[PDB]
Amino acid sequence: SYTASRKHLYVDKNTKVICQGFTGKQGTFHSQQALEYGTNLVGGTTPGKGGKTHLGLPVFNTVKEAKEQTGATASVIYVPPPFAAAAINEAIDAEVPLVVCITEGIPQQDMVRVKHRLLRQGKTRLIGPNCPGVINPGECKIGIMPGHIHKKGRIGIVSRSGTLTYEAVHQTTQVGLGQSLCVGIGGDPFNGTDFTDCLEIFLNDPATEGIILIGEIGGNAEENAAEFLKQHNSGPKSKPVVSFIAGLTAPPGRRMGHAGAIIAGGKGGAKEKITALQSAGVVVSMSPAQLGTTIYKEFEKRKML
Amino acid sequence: MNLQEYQSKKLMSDNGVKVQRFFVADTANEALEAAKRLNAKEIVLKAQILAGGRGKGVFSSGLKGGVHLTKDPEVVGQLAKQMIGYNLATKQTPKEGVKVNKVMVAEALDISRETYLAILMDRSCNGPVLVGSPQGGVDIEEVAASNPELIFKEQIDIIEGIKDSQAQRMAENLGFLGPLQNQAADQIKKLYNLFLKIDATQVEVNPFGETPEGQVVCFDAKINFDDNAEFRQKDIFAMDDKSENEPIENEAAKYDLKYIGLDGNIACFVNGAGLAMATCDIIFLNGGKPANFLDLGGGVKESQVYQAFKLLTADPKVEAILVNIFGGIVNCAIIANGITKACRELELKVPLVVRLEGTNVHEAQNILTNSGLPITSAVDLEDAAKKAVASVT
Ligand SMILES: Nc1nc2c(ncn2[C@@H]2O[C@H](COP(=O)(O)OP(=O)(O)OP(=O)(O)O)[C@@H](O)[C@H]2O)c(=O)[nH]1
Ligand SMILES: Nc1nc2c(ncn2[C@@H]2O[C@H](COP(=O)(O)OP(=O)(O)OP(=O)(O)O)[C@@H](O)[C@H]2O)c(=O)[nH]1
Ligand SMILES: [K+]
Ligand SMILES: [Mg+2]
Repeated sequence: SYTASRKHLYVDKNTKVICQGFTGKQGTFHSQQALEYGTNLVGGTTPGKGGKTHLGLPVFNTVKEAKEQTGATASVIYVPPPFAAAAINEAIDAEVPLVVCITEGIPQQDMVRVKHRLLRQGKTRLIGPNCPGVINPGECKIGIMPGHIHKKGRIGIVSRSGTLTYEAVHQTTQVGLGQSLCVGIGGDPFNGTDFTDCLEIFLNDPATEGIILIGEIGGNAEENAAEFLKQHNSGPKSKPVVSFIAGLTAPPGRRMGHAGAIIAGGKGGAKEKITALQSAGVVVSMSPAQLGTTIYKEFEKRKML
Repeated sequence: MNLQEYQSKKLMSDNGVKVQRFFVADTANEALEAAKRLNAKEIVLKAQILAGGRGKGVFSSGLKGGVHLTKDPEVVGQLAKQMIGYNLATKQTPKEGVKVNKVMVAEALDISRETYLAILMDRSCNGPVLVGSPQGGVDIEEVAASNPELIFKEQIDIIEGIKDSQAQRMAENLGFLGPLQNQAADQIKKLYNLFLKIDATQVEVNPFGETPEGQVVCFDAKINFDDNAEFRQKDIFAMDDKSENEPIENEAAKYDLKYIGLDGNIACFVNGAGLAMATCDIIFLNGGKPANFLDLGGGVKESQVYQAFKLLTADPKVEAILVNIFGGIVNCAIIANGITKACRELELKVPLVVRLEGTNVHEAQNILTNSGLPITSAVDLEDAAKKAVASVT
């Protein structure tokens, strides 16, 4: 159903992207950048500007329109928090295969409703909200991550954070390994794509030979991921998975920046997440500075270098 | 965000949920007079702080227990005098407790039955979930641990809303008998509806009780409001003091800086929540004690840098500052210039370790270099960590 749309996560050179809230400050700024990176940003939408252009690209009144006219298969949203949920819903309505919602601040209840909608359809895959987006290095960048630090390669990266993901990407390029696909699923408690969604893609992607999973306190997506890897990444051909879980020193009961990073009612602590992943054979880098070197050693041990 | 118990109880009361009659007081005399006004058989006096466990907490005044029952208005006054102005420490506050400025004087009711009831956006099943147990008055975690069986849940379909059947079912599972089931179901429905109305991520009632007289009453409530919903919960967030906030944290917030104090001497500030957590973590892993978590957000302003610095050096406990920034949107140079500029304007007194990476990084490093300031620039995060720890040994 919805799990079917998991494939839409693997953006590539053929992905045609439209920016919702195109003429807004964020949409405009990141759109110029997507353009320069080489993303196939083919237009955007904003109500009332259909038939106009912005940054030399066509604008359409509705996502429906933009999609039909441009053949866009992906949409990105930078719209302010109060209006972001409706933007997601519009993309889901227009059946955009992939929607990336960067916007931080969407009320959790709005996301609970968007999730209700999302799970009862199989056309639209949502990445986000509150996330940096997704990037297939050298092929397609949708979001706000710095393109230059990414180098097409062999590591699939899925992470609940933004900048900590950048460290990991950087580390992997410094050890010369590169990334196959990087998906920031965001720091919100309710979102459109979880770790398992990405792991599934990574496990079956020939170009992904190793995986880095970056997590943090709050929720139990890390635990679910561990359960998933225990079942699906066992066997002679298992891919090495390396992880770092942030918040080992986080105090209980405090939102740690991200809306979803909180240890509440005794649940969501980092240690348990690390333990769970370890039992699933994931090599957990105790230091966030050593993800690149840990995964490199794993490739090395398996003579995959 | 959490509001004080008296604020949460009024919201519930305003929304048809049954609570105990009460008045709020900020002085011992006012508590004494409120107790007389209640004209009740028995009065419950409760220190008002956000942390739970008040019932077993201790005050810096020597008083034990943050929740007391007494039949005498004068005792209410005497107890209150040992509360207002003092610090209440509980298993959920730090040892130096929290200052109590207000107390609730409510009408105590006899409790015939105590059950646990909560409504939360459950991260395990992407929707509101009714969580309940006939074993109330205790920590839900313990019941979960000891008797997972006594825990009941009803997943609610956000679009449909709570169904009569779910409410009735939960009412039965909580142990309310026939004549009261309906009353309990109704309250559960009103609680669910209130939960939604106010953008709560959690409404927890423990005990969700029964009195000998046949009244279904929410004796204690904790409501966690979704901070992301402030724009549409103006009136609710206006009630938030920020008074229990460690001062440093409130100053920081003013400048879109998310600070979380920890117990340590190595301060740090990073852009991005995961990185910020990872930064406190790596300090700890290298034998240091991070003084705080601080996320700058995504749009670093030399202002922020400056305030971040002003605020952290404000704290005497801080013996060193680790700055870990990974530049992208805002290139590292603008950042280095902010670092240097603040260094000059504040005359930093503790050692500073800076680790920048990302966009226009080289230039930024030249900035730090050409600045002539005693700023240790680290090779990477690990290095930044060992060096910052080295600084306070
Ligand atoms: N009979 C009676 N007991 C009450 C009433 N209100 C509170 N109590 C009791 O006062 C004692 C301490 O209060 P609790 O609410 O359990 O304390 P707590 O769990 O630490 O409170 P939080 O700080 O909200 O977590 C318990 O034995 C309660 O049952 C009331 O109206 N009547
Ligand atoms: N952490 C802590 N709790 C205390 C202390 N003194 C009392 N309490 C708790 O505060 C609550 C009220 O204390 P008291 O008025 O002494 O009542 P009590 O029923 O005699 O409590 P106990 O001392 O446990 O037998 C109870 O839940 C006590 O366990 C103390 O020094 N430290
Ligand atoms: K209680
Ligand atoms: Mg005692």
